[PDB]
Amino acid sequence: IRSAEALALSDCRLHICLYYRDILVKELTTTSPEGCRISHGHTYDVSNLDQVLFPYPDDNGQRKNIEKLLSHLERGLVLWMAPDGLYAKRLCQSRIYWDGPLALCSDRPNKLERDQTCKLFDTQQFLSELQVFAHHGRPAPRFQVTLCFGEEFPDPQRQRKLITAHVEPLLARQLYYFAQQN
Ligand SMILES: [Cl-]
Ligand SMILES: [Cl-]
Ligand SMILES: [Cl-]
Repeated sequence: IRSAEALALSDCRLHICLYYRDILVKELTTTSPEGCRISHGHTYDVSNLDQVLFPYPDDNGQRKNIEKLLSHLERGLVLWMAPDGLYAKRLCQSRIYWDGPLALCSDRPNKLERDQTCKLFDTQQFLSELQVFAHHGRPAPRFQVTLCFGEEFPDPQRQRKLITAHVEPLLARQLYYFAQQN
């Protein structure tokens, strides 16, 4: 019905944040409709997906372990927004834990199967959550995906998980922002 809502619903862009031990080390908005791949090291092939590369870690302290983890993130993780919603495909050797709107607490821990497409966010469910928000004012609809690479919990020797990501479809962010203006 509203043409601004149609635009948001049409948008395939993802907002992505990468953390090394709970420190922001990278933040971007994807531009490609085909999706994006998060990985370690340049790949010299043809691909219509955005290449999000893990940045070089800081020299101090946990560098050796992060590097080992990065070596299991070479092939990386493919993410893309369909009209349907947000999809994920793990291609890497490193295990990938996720939390998000399609996840349960009973289902936890939530792991991405290698080479298997998993759906992390669904637009119809989101629109339903968005309706509940519009009527009652709570709760905020859920649309953030959380990813940890390699670790289900922070190591005994370390306070934080080594590498974490945050993914938001801009579609949800903008629709929620709209709903807040009223
Ligand atoms: Cl590309
Ligand atoms: Cl790579
Ligand atoms: Cl890998």
